[PDB]
Amino acid sequence: SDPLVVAASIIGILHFIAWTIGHLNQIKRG
Amino acid sequence: SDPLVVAASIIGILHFIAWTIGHLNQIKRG
Amino acid sequence: SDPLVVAASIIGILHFIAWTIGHLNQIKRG
Amino acid sequence: SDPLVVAASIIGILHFIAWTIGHLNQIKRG
Repeated sequence: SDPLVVAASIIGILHFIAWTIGHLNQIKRG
Repeated sequence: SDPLVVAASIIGILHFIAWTIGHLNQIKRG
Repeated sequence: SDPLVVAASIIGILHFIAWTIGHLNQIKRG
Repeated sequence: SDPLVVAASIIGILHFIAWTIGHLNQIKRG
């Protein structure tokens, strides 16, 4: 009777996937 | 009872729209 | 008592002030 | 005890840990 807080959770794990991409900066050329 | 936990949710979405900006580096810095 | 959930919120506001720095990518690379 | 809400918190502390890495850009630039 309150999936509002849980629903938002999906957003937390989601950003993680993208976080991996940004890593590209820390490797090539440095 | 107060929307204390909910209010934080608004902060979660903000990350998504901004994340799109940082992507400019990954895709092409022009 | 259950300030466990609230505590997490405090950390959320923190990421915001720092996000400002990330802007550098844009402010530099058109 | 329905640690569903707590699990989400773990994601918050994670950001901070990685967040310092990204800092490498300003604190140094080869």
